[PDB]
Amino acid sequence: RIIYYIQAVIPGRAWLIGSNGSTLTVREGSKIPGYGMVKLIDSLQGRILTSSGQVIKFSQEDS
Amino acid sequence: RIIYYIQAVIPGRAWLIGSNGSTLTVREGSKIPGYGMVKLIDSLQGRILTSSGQVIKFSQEDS
Amino acid sequence: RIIYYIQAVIPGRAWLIGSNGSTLTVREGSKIPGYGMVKLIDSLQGRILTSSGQVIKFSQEDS
Amino acid sequence: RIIYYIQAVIPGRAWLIGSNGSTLTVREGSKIPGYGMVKLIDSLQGRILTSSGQVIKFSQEDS
Amino acid sequence: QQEIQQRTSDMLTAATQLVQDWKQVETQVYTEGT
Amino acid sequence: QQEIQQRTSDMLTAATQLVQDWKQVETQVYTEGT
Amino acid sequence: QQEIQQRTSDMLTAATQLVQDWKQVETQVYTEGT
Amino acid sequence: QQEIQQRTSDMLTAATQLVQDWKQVETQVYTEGT
Amino acid sequence: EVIDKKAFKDMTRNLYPLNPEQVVKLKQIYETSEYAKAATPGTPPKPTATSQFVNLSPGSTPPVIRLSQGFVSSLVFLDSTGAPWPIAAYDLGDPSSFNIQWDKTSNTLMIQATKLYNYGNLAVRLRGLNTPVMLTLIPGQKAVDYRVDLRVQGYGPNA
Repeated sequence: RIIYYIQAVIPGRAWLIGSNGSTLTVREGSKIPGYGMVKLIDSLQGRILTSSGQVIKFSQEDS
Repeated sequence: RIIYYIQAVIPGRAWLIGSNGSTLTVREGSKIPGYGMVKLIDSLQGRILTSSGQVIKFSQEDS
Repeated sequence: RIIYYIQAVIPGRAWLIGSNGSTLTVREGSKIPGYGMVKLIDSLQGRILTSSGQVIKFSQEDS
Repeated sequence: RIIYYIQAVIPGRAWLIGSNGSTLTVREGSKIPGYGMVKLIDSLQGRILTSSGQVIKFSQEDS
Repeated sequence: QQEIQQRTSDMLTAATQLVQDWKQVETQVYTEGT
Repeated sequence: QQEIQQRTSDMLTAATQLVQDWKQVETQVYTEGT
Repeated sequence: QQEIQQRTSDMLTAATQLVQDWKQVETQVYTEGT
Repeated sequence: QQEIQQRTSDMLTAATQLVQDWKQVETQVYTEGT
Repeated sequence: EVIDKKAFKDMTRNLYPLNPEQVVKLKQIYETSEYAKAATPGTPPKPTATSQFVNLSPGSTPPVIRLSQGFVSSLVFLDSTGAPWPIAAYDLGDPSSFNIQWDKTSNTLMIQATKLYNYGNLAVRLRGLNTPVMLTLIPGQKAVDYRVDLRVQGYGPNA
């Protein structure tokens, strides 16, 4: 599948980058392809909760 | 049918855009083709109530 | 017949436009062809009362 | 006969215009051809009382 | 009794301004155009 | 009784400002363009 | 009782500032470019 | 009881500075290079 | 720990003495007061355009112009055929009640009334005429003249 990584996060929004080079921005209630619905955007510590149980974080080599 | 989306909303008015590219503006009591009569314009949260029960909101990709 | 629409209204007078493109101005007691007597010019809410029972209002597409 | 209409009225005088295009001015006691003697000039409400019982007012299309 | 003398002084002030305004007559103005 | 005299004096200040604003009429302006 | 007159004077100060802000209307600006 | 009125005066001074800083919006700057 | 909740709500009421509901109600009070201030008593006059013939005989009555306070009335002078007749000069009595704008060469006068019920007269001299044309100006009527076309008996420089 496609893996998404956090590029920047403020309260409310988050900018994401995929493995294909695609860039998205999401809000509290939003759709991510392959992940489902955004459940919680937590601006501290770089964690995004998703309805499928997966957690989107910062990239390990870019943090 | 034709799906309408909220483009901008203040107290009183709302500007709508359709799938045809047509642009409308509506008031509290007004006619929308394929939807009926405007029942309530609620400027917060981007919701418009219609007499047929459908709810016109902001677009998912433009919000 | 000929349908008349309110173009502007202040206390006292009212400017009307017809389906023929003809323009009129009326007072509290005045002649309207096809409607009768002006009975009440109510500047708020855009309503004009007529002796035959019809009500002249603003146009639906221009209000 | 000839119908007379009020063109302008102040306290005391009144300027009249006939259907022939003729223009007159009258006082409290004066002669009008086809009407008789002026009985009362009422500057408010635009009414002139005449000894024959007829009332000269403003024109319906010009008031 | 004293309310008559209070009302009389108010009308005398208003009548002085009314009479003074009726005295004023402004001179005609001739405008030449070329 | 004294609340009538307090209410009346507030209405003189409001009515004097309303009457003075209705007297003011501004002159027309003619603009020539070339 | 006295807290009503204290609250009333605070609202009159805020309402006077709100009214004169609604009175202000700025003139349009026309910019010509060449 | 009196410690509430001392704390309320401290919060009003800090809130007036916070609201005043949120009002300030600086005009954009256009830089032209050649 | 419970003092901090008490001090916060009393600080909010001092900072914002008017609720968001009360700001909305105060705005409706203000615009209703301006609507009553700008409303005119009675009925407003009907805006009309007219056309008259002016006779320079020594028996006829001078023509009447209807005015309104703060409004502009334009008078255009024409001859018997209908061509424009340029104005040489004019003389206005009572300049405190009426204001006249005129470019020095044309045939149109623009008159604004300053007072409510004060009436006067005016003399206008044309280019080819020796007889001056006399008018009377009465404001405060049930009709207001936006434009008056005046037919003068003679023949002007254009025919």
